[PDB]
Amino acid sequence: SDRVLQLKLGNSAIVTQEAANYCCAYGEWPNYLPDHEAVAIDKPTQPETSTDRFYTLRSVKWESNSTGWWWKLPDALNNIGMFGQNVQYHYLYRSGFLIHVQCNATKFHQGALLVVAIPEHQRGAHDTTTSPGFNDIMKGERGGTFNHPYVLDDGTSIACATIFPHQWINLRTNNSATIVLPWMNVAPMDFPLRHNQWTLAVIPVVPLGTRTMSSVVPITVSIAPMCCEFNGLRHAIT
Amino acid sequence: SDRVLQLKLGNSAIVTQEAANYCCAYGEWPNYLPDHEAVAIDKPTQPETSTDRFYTLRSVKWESNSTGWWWKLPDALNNIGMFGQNVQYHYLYRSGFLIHVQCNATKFHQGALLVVAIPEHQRGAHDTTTSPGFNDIMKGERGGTFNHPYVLDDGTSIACATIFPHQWINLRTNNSATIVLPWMNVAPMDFPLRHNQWTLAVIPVVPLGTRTMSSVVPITVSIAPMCCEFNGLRHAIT
Amino acid sequence: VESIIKTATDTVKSEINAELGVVPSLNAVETGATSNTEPEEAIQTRTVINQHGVSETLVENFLGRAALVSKKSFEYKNHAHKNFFKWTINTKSFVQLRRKLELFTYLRFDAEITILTTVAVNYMGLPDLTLQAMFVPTGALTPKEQDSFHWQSGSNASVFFKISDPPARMTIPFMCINSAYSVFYDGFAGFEKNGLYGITIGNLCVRIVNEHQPVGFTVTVRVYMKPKHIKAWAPRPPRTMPYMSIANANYKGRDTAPNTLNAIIGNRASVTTMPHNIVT
Amino acid sequence: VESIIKTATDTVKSEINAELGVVPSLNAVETGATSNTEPEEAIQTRTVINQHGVSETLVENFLGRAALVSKKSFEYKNHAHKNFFKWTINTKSFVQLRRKLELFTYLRFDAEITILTTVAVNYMGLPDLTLQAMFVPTGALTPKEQDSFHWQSGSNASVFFKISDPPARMTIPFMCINSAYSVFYDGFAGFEKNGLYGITIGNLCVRIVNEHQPVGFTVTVRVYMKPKHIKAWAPRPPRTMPYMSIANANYKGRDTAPNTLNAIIGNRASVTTMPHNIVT
Amino acid sequence: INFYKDSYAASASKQDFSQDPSKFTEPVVEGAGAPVL
Amino acid sequence: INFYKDSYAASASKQDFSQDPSKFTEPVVEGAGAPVL
Amino acid sequence: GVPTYLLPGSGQFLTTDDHSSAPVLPCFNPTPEMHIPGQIRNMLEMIQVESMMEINNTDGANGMERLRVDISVQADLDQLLFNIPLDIQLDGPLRNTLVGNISRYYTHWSGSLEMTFMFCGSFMATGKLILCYTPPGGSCPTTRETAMLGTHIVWDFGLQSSITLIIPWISGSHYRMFNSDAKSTNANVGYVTCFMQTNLIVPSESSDTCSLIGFIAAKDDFSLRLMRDSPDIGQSNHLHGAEAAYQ
Amino acid sequence: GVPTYLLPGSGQFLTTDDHSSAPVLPCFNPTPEMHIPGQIRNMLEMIQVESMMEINNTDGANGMERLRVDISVQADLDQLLFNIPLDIQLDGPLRNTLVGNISRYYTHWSGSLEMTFMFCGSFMATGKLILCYTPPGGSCPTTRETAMLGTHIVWDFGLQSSITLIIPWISGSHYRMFNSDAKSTNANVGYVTCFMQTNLIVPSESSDTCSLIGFIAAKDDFSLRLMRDSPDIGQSNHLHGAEAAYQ
Amino acid sequence: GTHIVWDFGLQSSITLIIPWISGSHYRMFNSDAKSTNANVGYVTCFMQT
Ligand SMILES: Cc1cc(CCCOc2c(C)cc(-c3noc(C(F)(F)F)n3)cc2C)on1
Ligand SMILES: Cc1cc(CCCOc2c(C)cc(-c3noc(C(F)(F)F)n3)cc2C)on1
Repeated sequence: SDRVLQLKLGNSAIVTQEAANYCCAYGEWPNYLPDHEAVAIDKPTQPETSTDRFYTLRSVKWESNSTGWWWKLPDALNNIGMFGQNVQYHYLYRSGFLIHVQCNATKFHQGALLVVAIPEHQRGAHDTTTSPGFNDIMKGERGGTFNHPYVLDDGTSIACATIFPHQWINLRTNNSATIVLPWMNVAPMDFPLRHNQWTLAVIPVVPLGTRTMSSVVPITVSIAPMCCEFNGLRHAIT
Repeated sequence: SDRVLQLKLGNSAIVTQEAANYCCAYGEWPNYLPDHEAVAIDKPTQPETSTDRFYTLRSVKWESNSTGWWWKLPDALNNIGMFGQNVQYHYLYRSGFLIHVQCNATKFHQGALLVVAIPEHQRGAHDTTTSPGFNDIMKGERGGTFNHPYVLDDGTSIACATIFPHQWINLRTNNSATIVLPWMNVAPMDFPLRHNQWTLAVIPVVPLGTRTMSSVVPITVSIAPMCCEFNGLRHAIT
Repeated sequence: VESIIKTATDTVKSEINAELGVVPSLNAVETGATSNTEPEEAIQTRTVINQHGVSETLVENFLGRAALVSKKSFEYKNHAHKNFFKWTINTKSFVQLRRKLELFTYLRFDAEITILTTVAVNYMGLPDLTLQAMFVPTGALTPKEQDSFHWQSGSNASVFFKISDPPARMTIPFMCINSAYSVFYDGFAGFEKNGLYGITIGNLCVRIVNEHQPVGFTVTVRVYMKPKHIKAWAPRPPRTMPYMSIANANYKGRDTAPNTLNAIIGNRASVTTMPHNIVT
Repeated sequence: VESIIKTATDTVKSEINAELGVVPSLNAVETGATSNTEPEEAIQTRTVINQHGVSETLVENFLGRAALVSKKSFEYKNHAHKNFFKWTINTKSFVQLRRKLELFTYLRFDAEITILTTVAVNYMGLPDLTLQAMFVPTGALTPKEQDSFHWQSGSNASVFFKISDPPARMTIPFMCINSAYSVFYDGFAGFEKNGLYGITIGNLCVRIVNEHQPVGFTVTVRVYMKPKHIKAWAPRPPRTMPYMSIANANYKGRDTAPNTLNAIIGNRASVTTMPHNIVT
Repeated sequence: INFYKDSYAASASKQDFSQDPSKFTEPVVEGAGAPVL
Repeated sequence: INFYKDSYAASASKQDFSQDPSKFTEPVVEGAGAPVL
Repeated sequence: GVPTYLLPGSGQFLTTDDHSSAPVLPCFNPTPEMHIPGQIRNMLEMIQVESMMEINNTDGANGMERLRVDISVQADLDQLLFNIPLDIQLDGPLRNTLVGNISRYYTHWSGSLEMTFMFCGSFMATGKLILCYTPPGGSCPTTRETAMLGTHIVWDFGLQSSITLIIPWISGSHYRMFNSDAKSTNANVGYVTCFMQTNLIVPSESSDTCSLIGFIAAKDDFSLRLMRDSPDIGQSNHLHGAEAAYQ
Repeated sequence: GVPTYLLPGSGQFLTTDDHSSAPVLPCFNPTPEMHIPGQIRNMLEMIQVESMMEINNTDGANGMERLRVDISVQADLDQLLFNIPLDIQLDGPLRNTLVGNISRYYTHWSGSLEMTFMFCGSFMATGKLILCYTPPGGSCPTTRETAMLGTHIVWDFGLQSSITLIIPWISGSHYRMFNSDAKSTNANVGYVTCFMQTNLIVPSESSDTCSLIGFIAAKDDFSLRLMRDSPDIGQSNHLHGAEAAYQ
Repeated sequence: GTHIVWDFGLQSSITLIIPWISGSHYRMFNSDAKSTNANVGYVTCFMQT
């Protein structure tokens, strides 16, 4: 009964019949900014349903030699729907996220994906002293891929990545992962266009394999901002 | 009435009609490991009667020019009966010991043996800087002999050895010595194959003498482990 | 959930188990939760009153150690680094401290700074010089010369110390503009795209106040930092690849294992090979 | 049995004795017990209120003295022991301390460490150098050079002191993995037979932080240890034969008495010869 | 204690013995030996 | 007393005046001037 | 005035001392505290989270291939699949783990460890394995008959994907030590070996070679003592930009 | 601040001082105490245990032969068997004993000593001896008529194998001193001599030469003061391996 | 096995108890000495000294 789950936010809903319970990052849950923690004094806008809903990004194809994928939040959504609009029209934003990564195959398929939400995932470049550039970091909806997943592209290690909020999608066990992320920052709000609180990484620790009929096995990411708040209204930085 | 004594453990018993009371090392008595002193968390095995019984080692012949004998515990018993089996199959052991050294002669014989249980008797080699080797230390049931009993083969002195739990076997007085040894270590348990808590030393401070019919005068050692406990079960290190 | 832990948890004696529908040793890693199998459920245990303390692993203590954050040596002589230096403060120059700090995402702490000075002749004896360490916050003007007006330090905090005195020392309060320092920053410094990715405290300016002597000396200043009143958040995977720059997490890896980009752990003949097997 | 003793026991006056079946002066050494004959039973005594204190023989005091455990002198100069040394800690190098510690089988105590430094020119004056003593526990990496990264001491405990300051000092807690230190170990260090018999704390690494001077100096570091908060178990026969190695109890004895393997006490003409007989 | 006027100048705070491992070890919503699935 | 936070840093403990010589002098089980045998 | 005298240790700088010191910025008001998710107060909290063991640390295995152990349908019985060196001090499969990395900042440890293995083969794949923990003393067992005599768990692949092998704290001394001598009696923890209890059986359309991922973590009865610098990080030269900080 | 001034003695390092000092490892948790047999709290406990006197410290006696005094069936009466120099400071039969060794770590002593002799001849052997303690003042007595005038005990060989001679504390001063001058009035303790009270009589099949073992110990009225380094141990060079500790 | 160490002395005699150690309630006087329902075991005597 913890293998079945339905998520409903705004005008969107998702169900899964092969879940693995679900993770609440650091045991927290999203919430609006309380008066005793607030800084920006202008009255904020709380769009609710028009922004707190599931947004599904373009899928990626899980291949035998895939290294892994990543999407940075809120960058990945900064140009999608009303969430993107508010982000472009406001200097400050704040929100949690409900992440649902989905991937199904066959009972003859095997593979295991580590689905981890990394706070402040500051990437590193490989074999050079030059820091990563803007285009190396800001991929938007498309997201990026890992060059050296073994060290999470930052000189550390995927082996210890489990220290971060995560779940796995082990094909023989489940077909989706769900992670609820609360606001994660040292400030009550932030400027959405130049800083990413979380990075969603989906890495195939165990490659996709099977001896049955070969078919395209996609991986799809659906993300729903939660308890969105926006301050510092101005024109849009499209 | 303190010249007569019977010791009974498990299926073994010993009596002596010429004892000299008996020594309880440091006034202590063997006991099982209490919960508030325990370290190894696995449930231990307490064999009781199959291990807590008297084991008699091969005798030695007391000669006019003998220098003394020694047996290290638990090494001396690590290959005898069920005690030895448990020791070979477990990583950790713990136990006290009831030592009974016996030697009788004639009312025309004279001789005095110092029977002392030395804790942590770390041997030293003579006239060399090289530390004693494995075979110099691990003699098993046979035990070893002193090269320079005068200094207890460790650069100290037999004269002050009485500081350790002991008794004497003075032929005109008694024919046996009994010493009860409690667990002696800085740890609640230990690995039986590479460390000896006690060393039983029997040294003839006063040589054997007589003018009557000459006959072989043996010295026999019987040792009974007490309150045995074993932890860390695995295969046998035979 | 939350509770006060002063010692390692005790162990309770456990009995034989043969219960249907109860499989404590089975788990599901996919949930993201760590195995919750207790020793008492995996094997038969005895009762153990564990008195092992857990103080040394308190974050306050783990990070509560003075570590070298800066080391600079220069020539003290007649320059006809001119008898003083300016250091743009950062905590990414020395790997020992850096790696520990980077075990966390966010850190809030006051910083105890200790300054150690040594001198060597370029022998007639060692001079007991007086130095001035001035904290020049972001936006303030940094000294242009050994004797420029900046050193009158009317508002900046300065500390004057002699080489013969014990190392200088003072506490820098937690001074971030946020509730905690960002050990890692997945963002850019400016509103334009040409900005710097990742990762300002200011400049520590140190000079010898004494005028130059007839001969030259080499003076080395070592600065140590010890965080205290610490609060930490979101532990992270430890650094494995050698560091390359103080400005980023760029990596390359050692030339040969261990810690090569290709293999963090050194190789063994096979998965059935026991490296330091006991040959009794 | 157990009781609080603050002064030597008093003596009670005793009268004449002629009791049958009562022979206090007779004993049986074979029992292993020491004679329990009281002075009052051996001769006629008077009453004596003995006020002699017994404080100086308290174990805490007997062992509570700072003793030299390490002494190392090296050359402080341009090496083109390179201005630093690594000492594998042990308490068996100096006989005075060693013998006292070896009067016991087990010892539990915190250790107060004091470091004394002196220097000599190889005359233009003595430099007031700064040194760093770093405690490198078992398994940690030891410095390879006078200025290697190891010295940034991010977690190891280091103490920086000047030659002009009072000796450096700190307390090392009782740090055994057991309830007490094993002054003697009748066992081997490893699971294999080739292991070392008998008898790890770590390494004390000391360097001069100052760069080398134009001339050379000899620097000597003396380390002293004073145990405190002491608990001792199982007294032992004192060492008589001179020590040979720090790694074992090997013995050889002096060439001639006293303390020769053949005779610990020097000889006298005969058992009826009084050595320092008073010739009035 | 602390003789300076600013509280941040005080010595270390080594008394925070509270902890909640579960936020890292069991961040799952639905909480023995019963099948976790 | 002790101004350091760790109790092991304290000065010496010279007040343990209890003792039981008998554990070394009379380690015999069966306890005047009567024959010890 | 008050008569005083300086004690040895006066004027020294002990990196581990603990005293108050002059505040550089008097009357400074630190930023108000805010609640932030994931606060950690004791490093023990961190090492209780299981992380991946690099069990396949062999030549030919690159990157993540080193994190998974591949097992295939056997032709013989009671086959040994792999063993795990329990070296935390000496480089080994356990070194680069949360528990391993953090423990290496200390010298003494005590407590039970736990190894969890997740089977990542296809759903149609079945099998039973036996994971054994062998307390120290002898050579690492090479046959199931021998391994089977130690602490173990028989694992049946099924809906619950993972099994846990508790490595109970079984030591003579209260603590073990991270000795540079792997065969030391105060350091060696023993061995972990894995054998087929039965065999890995899969149908024609399933891969006949499957991977296992092993994780390890400390339990709450764990304790670490005597902090030291980790041997896992070093520096030979200045890092790029380190010197430019003075320019 | 507080006005102060440094006193003479400031900055010095007295090996016998007693102060607290900075803890190297903050928050370190020492291993829990466990009960261990044989705890000793005062060195006086140790010297109360009797140990063997090397009475036969003569040329020709090697090793343990020096620990036993051989007495044989006499042909004459009132024969002197042996005497014992009571030198604890000057090398003598009492020096290498528990009481002797430990006392030599001090300079002043006070209290009664006790000498116990155990007869180790055959059971069929009989005899009576007289052990005399002679307070200082003159020459060591050489005849029983003279020795007999001091503190003594007449010993009858029998079932109880051992006899005890109490050397009562008889001194003018509260303490005696371990002077390098054996004839000093503050050091000399007197003499102990042993004569045949009757004779050693044995039958044909018993050895006609028997040994005695002498032990000595302090009573509970003993006290030691003014600690010093023992003259019983020295060093001329580095011990083997001492220098290799730096390699 | 089950044993007693005997020291010759004033008490002239020693007793060795052969405790009833059997699987079955009773043993049998089988004409087959090696029968599992008949064989009682052995008694041996050695010099201790
Ligand atoms: C990220 C991050 C940022 C920090 C703050 C480090 C602060 O340390 C500096 C500061 C602000 C001041 C001095 C300093 N040195 O001397 C003086 C004085 F002159 F004010 F005393 N201040 C030294 C360092 C390293 O820690 N982590
Ligand atoms: C057996 C046995 C073991 C011991 C422990 C001796 C501990 O002494 C060492 C230690 C651990 C540390 C230092 C030390 N010196 O300096 C430092 C500092 F740098 F940490 F301060 N530590 C010196 C010695 C001799 O005592 N008996």
